[PDB]
Amino acid sequence: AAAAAAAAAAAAAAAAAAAAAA
Amino acid sequence: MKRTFQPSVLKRNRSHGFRARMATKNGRQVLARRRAKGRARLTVSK
Amino acid sequence: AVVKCKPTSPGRRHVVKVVNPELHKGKPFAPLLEKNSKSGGRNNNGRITTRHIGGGHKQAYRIVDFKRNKDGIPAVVERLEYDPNRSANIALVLYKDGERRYILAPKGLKAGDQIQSGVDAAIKPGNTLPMRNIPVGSTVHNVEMKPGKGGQLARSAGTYVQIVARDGAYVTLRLRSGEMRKVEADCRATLGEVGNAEHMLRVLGKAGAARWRGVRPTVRGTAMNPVDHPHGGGEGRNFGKHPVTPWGVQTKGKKTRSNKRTDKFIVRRRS
Amino acid sequence: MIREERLLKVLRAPHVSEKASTAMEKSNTIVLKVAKDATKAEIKAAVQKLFEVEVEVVNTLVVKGKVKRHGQRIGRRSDWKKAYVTLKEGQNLD
RNA sequence: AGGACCGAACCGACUAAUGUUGAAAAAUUAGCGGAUGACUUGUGGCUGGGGGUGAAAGGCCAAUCAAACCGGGAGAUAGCU
RNA sequence: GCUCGCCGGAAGACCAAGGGUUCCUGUCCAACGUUAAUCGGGGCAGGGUGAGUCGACCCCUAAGGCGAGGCCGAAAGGCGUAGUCGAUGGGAAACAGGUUAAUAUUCCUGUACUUGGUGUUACUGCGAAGGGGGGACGGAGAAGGCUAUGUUGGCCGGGCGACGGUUGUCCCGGUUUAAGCGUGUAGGCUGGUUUUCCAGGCAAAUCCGGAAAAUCAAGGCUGAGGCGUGAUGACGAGGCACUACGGUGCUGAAGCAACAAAUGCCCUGCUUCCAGGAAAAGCCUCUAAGCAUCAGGUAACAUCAAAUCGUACCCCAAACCGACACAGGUGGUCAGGUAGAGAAUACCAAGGCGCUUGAGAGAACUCGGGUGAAGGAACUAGGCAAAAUGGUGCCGUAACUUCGGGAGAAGGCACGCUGAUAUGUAGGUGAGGUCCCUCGCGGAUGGAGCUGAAAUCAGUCGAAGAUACCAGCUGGCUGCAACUGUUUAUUAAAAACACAGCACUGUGCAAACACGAAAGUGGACGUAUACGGUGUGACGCCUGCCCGGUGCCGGAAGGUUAAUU
Ligand SMILES: [Mg+2]
Ligand SMILES: [Mg+2]
Ligand SMILES: [Mg+2]
Ligand SMILES: [Mg+2]
Ligand SMILES: [Mg+2]
Ligand SMILES: [Mg+2]
Ligand SMILES: [Mg+2]
Ligand SMILES: [Mg+2]
Ligand SMILES: [Mg+2]
Ligand SMILES: [Mg+2]
Ligand SMILES: [Mg+2]
Ligand SMILES: [Mg+2]
Ligand SMILES: [Mg+2]
Ligand SMILES: [Mg+2]
Ligand SMILES: [Mg+2]
Ligand SMILES: [Mg+2]
Ligand SMILES: [Mg+2]
Ligand SMILES: [Mg+2]
Ligand SMILES: [Mg+2]
Ligand SMILES: [Mg+2]
Ligand SMILES: [Mg+2]
Ligand SMILES: [Mg+2]
Ligand SMILES: [Mg+2]
Ligand SMILES: [Mg+2]
Ligand SMILES: [Mg+2]
Ligand SMILES: [Mg+2]
Ligand SMILES: [Mg+2]
Ligand SMILES: [Mg+2]
Ligand SMILES: [Mg+2]
Ligand SMILES: [Mg+2]
Ligand SMILES: [Mg+2]
Ligand SMILES: [Mg+2]
Ligand SMILES: [Mg+2]
Ligand SMILES: [Mg+2]
Ligand SMILES: [Mg+2]
Ligand SMILES: [Mg+2]
Ligand SMILES: [Mg+2]
Ligand SMILES: [Mg+2]
Ligand SMILES: [Mg+2]
Ligand SMILES: [Mg+2]
Ligand SMILES: [Mg+2]
Ligand SMILES: [Mg+2]
Ligand SMILES: [Mg+2]
Ligand SMILES: [Mg+2]
Ligand SMILES: [Mg+2]
Ligand SMILES: [Mg+2]
Ligand SMILES: [Mg+2]
Ligand SMILES: [Mg+2]
Ligand SMILES: [Mg+2]
Ligand SMILES: [Mg+2]
Ligand SMILES: [Mg+2]
Ligand SMILES: [Mg+2]
Ligand SMILES: [Mg+2]
Ligand SMILES: [Mg+2]
Ligand SMILES: [Mg+2]
Ligand SMILES: [Mg+2]
Ligand SMILES: [Mg+2]
Ligand SMILES: [Mg+2]
Ligand SMILES: [Mg+2]
Ligand SMILES: [Mg+2]
Ligand SMILES: [Mg+2]
Ligand SMILES: [Mg+2]
Ligand SMILES: [Mg+2]
Ligand SMILES: [Mg+2]
Ligand SMILES: [Mg+2]
Ligand SMILES: [Mg+2]
Ligand SMILES: [Mg+2]
Ligand SMILES: [Mg+2]
Ligand SMILES: [Mg+2]
Repeated sequence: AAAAAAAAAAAAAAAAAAAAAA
Repeated sequence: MKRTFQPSVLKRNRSHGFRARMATKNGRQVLARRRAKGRARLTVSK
Repeated sequence: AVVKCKPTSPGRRHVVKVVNPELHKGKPFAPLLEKNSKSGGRNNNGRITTRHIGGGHKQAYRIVDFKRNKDGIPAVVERLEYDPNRSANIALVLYKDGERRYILAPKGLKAGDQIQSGVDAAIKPGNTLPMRNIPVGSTVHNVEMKPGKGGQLARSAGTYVQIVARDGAYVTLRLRSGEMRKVEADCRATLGEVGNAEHMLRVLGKAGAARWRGVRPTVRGTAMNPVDHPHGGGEGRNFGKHPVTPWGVQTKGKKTRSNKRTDKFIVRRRS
Repeated sequence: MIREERLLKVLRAPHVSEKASTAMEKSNTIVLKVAKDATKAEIKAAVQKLFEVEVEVVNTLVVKGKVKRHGQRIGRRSDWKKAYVTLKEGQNLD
């Protein structure tokens, strides 16, 4: 047989505003 | 969670279907575009 | 009358109902009813053209005479009924030849008396006769403006309007808001005030009756965000501009009557 | 009355099955396979004047065909109306 | 009689641990509030983007919103990388 | 195949909107199942849905949509009239049993029902795009009779119990039977009937509505359930047998009573409150344009007919939406026993599944959990967490107030089991038998049987008697908003917002204002005790000074000035 090659999830910009430096 | 799309054909095929897109004006400017590429699944009739 | 209720709950502390016990329960006399549901202020074109209207209970528009077309003939009243649409109480009447109509209740109309719509009418609270033939000083409600259009003057639940003088084919009307309006002699009229005059004593009491009556919660200004109303925002409670409507017109005293059309009838406005 | 030209087109074949091989004897019924524009008139007049035999009453349904995959590309077999035809008391086909 | 109380289904999302390339791109567990009403809900019709709708948070209008998304002038332009 | 686990208002059955061969056998293992694989919702081959009654289509309308004309707009188009479209609602019908490996209210015996044209039988006012009665309607609680089911007894069949008893007051199993057709029922509704009249219902009306007059005690409507009939049939505990030992064929008794009882029926009813609770058609009915002794009309019955399409399968899921066989998300239908108030929860049945990686050892540590010497908040931002309280009956219960609450305030006591009051009463149901009866599904009447709490008193047992599950932490002094509510789906429920009450101001109805350039449309089929705009937010006491800035209101002698000239 064969198969596809998935990609490109909605990666949520990989972060919140975690580094609160103020 | 209730998702993005909870199906109901009884409204889907009258709010997207062929006679709906033939009744207005610019639906005849989408049916006048899908044949340029020549869509074999022309619209959302099953 | 003004029946008070007691603190049995949160909320139910400031209610006062008005009971006129002569009003019958049962059913409204069916062949003068039709259907008029509410569009919540939404016009035909889909937007909102008057705000805060939506919700409430399903109401049926009683066909009401505002013409009293059957002149000359006599009639007697049959019943008094609770109107759903206007705040007044309506009177289910019996014409002598067999029809039934619905007349707004004069303050003396107990269940059982008689009315004589016509130019030959008695001077009693309940009659109807054109305005050549009212003797002046009288208390007249249900007043038209044109010879047969329909009554649009003093038609509310507690109003009444005075005839003050005459001049020729014109007669001078002191309305409830106190605007002297000259009007033609043929415009239809009645005698006495209207019935449920203690309606302005009734207070609502809780938010429930506001939603039942139909009025939605009106959003006040100064807490709205400053894009969607000109009383906008500001981190805190700041207001210091001029008080305006949502569409730029300032409100508190600014005239927005925008006619030069019915100047030649209006004598003088109020204070 | 249906004309003979329209009558003669309405059949393809009888239909072999286990439920045919039970309905043949234990309830004496036959299993047609008719064209898609066939009503109970176009089979009640069609079992009669094509085998010169009689009929009690007719029944049908619209079988929807399966989904086949020849090679790797999809395929949809043609639908076909299956007719159940009950024969009267004292009847026997050829 | 009750925007009355206690408490189910149903809603709702307050507290805490777990879970955070988890089972789930917002949830499990254990406690919680409303629970004959300004409720909740089935299905169906209506509201178009400087517009709608909004108990009005600048929240929501298909997981995207201080102007949705799909083509186009688009090879916008970038004196900065 | 046997144990053992677990759900059982779900993890059960049937369907909905959804999906498109997943259902059933014959195979087949490469890929697919977070493994192996004979197995699979996987490939491959075949088999599988049946109707006058269920549903769609169809007859009729709501919200809206389309909308010739017409009105309006640079054009497309925009609303909008007559119409014709528009289910989630209104209108014909029917059920019980058997069957296949799969469907079946659809197939089969059984027995019923409707709706259309027909031909005849006697009857001879039908006629309508029109007239009226109807369909026809909200919310709450409260009862009254009732069954679906449940329990027990009587009965019938089997068994005398692997180990102390267990031919007895013992144990098991079963005891079901429908629509339809007559029965007019507990009750609910409402006074009927002709005589003549009549500014009315668009015209006419023999129909409504109204005016009388006579005249009667009674006309129907409306209906759940139970009995009848459906019923010699079907099923039916199980025995009777061979075969493909999977199945199936052939037989078959009892089929009663009482009490309990709904969130299901009457009920679309009643009472009563205010926020005052669709239309149209099928139908009932009256008439004109039209009529002819015709036609049509219901009074009969032999008929003839009543399509097309959906029908398999899963349906709170491994089959839908979430990219996955994912602790997720969705609506309606039916609720079994036992303690409880109960659809909660607990253990169970009928049915279902035991969760697609499993074995082994028992480290730190993580998570979910049980208990703890002594001390009790010392911990810490803060009692966050955990613990603890928890149920009814009865006693008892403050300052404070708008008199309602606070309050379930606080704190207490009682309770398991057996026997007696009473061999199970107080309470209900209620046949025996008279009794009268307008004789019926009637009652006057009476107690058999049946079920039936708590109480009290005595005794006994436990460390512990609401023992498990279940099931409020409570007071004290405070800010803040009156509160019930609701919002940042996906970090913020708050002191935010919103509310009723008030104050102003606008608005004379072609309103005022808003969307649309307009047509119109809302406001409103409303009329200043109404609507819009803004301000603050219940009530309680209260709301003082200033018109210079700023705006708004009126006033117009002068200064000031366009387009024109
Ligand atoms: Mg649309
Ligand atoms: Mg307002
Ligand atoms: Mg207000
Ligand atoms: Mg602005
Ligand atoms: Mg400030
Ligand atoms: Mg919420
Ligand atoms: Mg929160
Ligand atoms: Mg939870
Ligand atoms: Mg509650
Ligand atoms: Mg409550
Ligand atoms: Mg805000
Ligand atoms: Mg903001
Ligand atoms: Mg969004
Ligand atoms: Mg934009
Ligand atoms: Mg833009
Ligand atoms: Mg260009
Ligand atoms: Mg570029
Ligand atoms: Mg269990
Ligand atoms: Mg299931
Ligand atoms: Mg397949
Ligand atoms: Mg299979
Ligand atoms: Mg595998
Ligand atoms: Mg292997
Ligand atoms: Mg298999
Ligand atoms: Mg398969
Ligand atoms: Mg069929
Ligand atoms: Mg059949
Ligand atoms: Mg319409
Ligand atoms: Mg249109
Ligand atoms: Mg046109
Ligand atoms: Mg139609
Ligand atoms: Mg429907
Ligand atoms: Mg319908
Ligand atoms: Mg039908
Ligand atoms: Mg099946
Ligand atoms: Mg009619
Ligand atoms: Mg009700
Ligand atoms: Mg029963
Ligand atoms: Mg029974
Ligand atoms: Mg033994
Ligand atoms: Mg022994
Ligand atoms: Mg029966
Ligand atoms: Mg099925
Ligand atoms: Mg799932
Ligand atoms: Mg996902
Ligand atoms: Mg139970
Ligand atoms: Mg449970
Ligand atoms: Mg699994
Ligand atoms: Mg361990
Ligand atoms: Mg512990
Ligand atoms: Mg121990
Ligand atoms: Mg300790
Ligand atoms: Mg200790
Ligand atoms: Mg400390
Ligand atoms: Mg410390
Ligand atoms: Mg401290
Ligand atoms: Mg805590
Ligand atoms: Mg605990
Ligand atoms: Mg402070
Ligand atoms: Mg608050
Ligand atoms: Mg304040
Ligand atoms: Mg709250
Ligand atoms: Mg909300
Ligand atoms: Mg958040
Ligand atoms: Mg507000
Ligand atoms: Mg405020
Ligand atoms: Mg001034
Ligand atoms: Mg000023
Ligand atoms: Mg001025």
